[PDB]
Amino acid sequence: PRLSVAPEMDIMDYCKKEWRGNTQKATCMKMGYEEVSQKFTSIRRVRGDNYSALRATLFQAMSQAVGLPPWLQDPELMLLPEKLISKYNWIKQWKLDLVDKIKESLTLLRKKWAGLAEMRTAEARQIACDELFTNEAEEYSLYEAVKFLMLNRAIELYNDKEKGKEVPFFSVLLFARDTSNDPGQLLRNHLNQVGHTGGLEQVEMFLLAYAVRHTIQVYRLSKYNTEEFITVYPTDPPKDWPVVTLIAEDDRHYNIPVRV
Amino acid sequence: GMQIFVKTLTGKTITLEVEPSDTIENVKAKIQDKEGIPPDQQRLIFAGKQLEDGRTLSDYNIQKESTLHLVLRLR
Repeated sequence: PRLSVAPEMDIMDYCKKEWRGNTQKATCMKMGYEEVSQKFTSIRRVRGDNYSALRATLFQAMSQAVGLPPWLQDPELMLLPEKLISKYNWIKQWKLDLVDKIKESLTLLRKKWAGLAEMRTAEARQIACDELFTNEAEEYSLYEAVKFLMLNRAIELYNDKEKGKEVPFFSVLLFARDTSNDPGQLLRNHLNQVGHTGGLEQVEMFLLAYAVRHTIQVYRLSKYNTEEFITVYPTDPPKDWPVVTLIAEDDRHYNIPVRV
Repeated sequence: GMQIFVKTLTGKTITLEVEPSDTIENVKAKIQDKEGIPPDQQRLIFAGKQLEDGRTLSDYNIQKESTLHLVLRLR
């Protein structure tokens, strides 16, 4: 069982294994698990590495796929590696011919997303999803695709905002960061580190959401007694983006609740 | 001795009592007391720029009713 996403188990069993004793923290967390289980009875534990944000998002997005999203169906997406790299030679600083491997990764993302969206049975989609998330080359090639998608989306927004056009506010704040002022700094100092030395900042969860066009609805358990107990990324997305629901004990770790 | 707003990504808004001679270090010190956020995880944004620790607030012409933006690092 090479699974990077654990077989689902009852969510009250999980929390009760995880959180014992009556400290304020524990009780806060108990109340958060109670909140989730009102709508979701089971949880899938997501490998706690630096890819957690991406693993939890891609596994949910893909296991609930009933059709292929148009941004992925667009054949022009395959030609995007060449187009960006020819333009912005600086992209060769990518941390894993670079056209070719990035191209294989999108190709893989589409074939697998398309394989899944064609399945009738649940059992079938889940067997096939389980068998893609086994810590093997294919799994981490998918993150390479999602991350590349993220750079692209960040490049487009940077360009829109220099020409004065309408940009979601988060992208302002994404490039106001000392070490992410331009797409180059973003790749060298942030995107490259992702899955190797860190996960996604909250600002980059916006970015992840824009890249895969999925609204990310997160129970942030350590914010239970505040208005951010559920945080949605991005705050106000288009009405048509599918929704992935995640739980998180902190902003570096994310798991999947299961049912509703 | 005036006040400023400090907004965050999701839409929660923090109010702070402040003084112009407050270094940035001091503003970050007040955010943690109010909101429990370590100062080494904070980035404060005003008018599109990142504010630098040992500068004051009267260095960025930050006025009463000024709205800054918090952009957080991962721990």
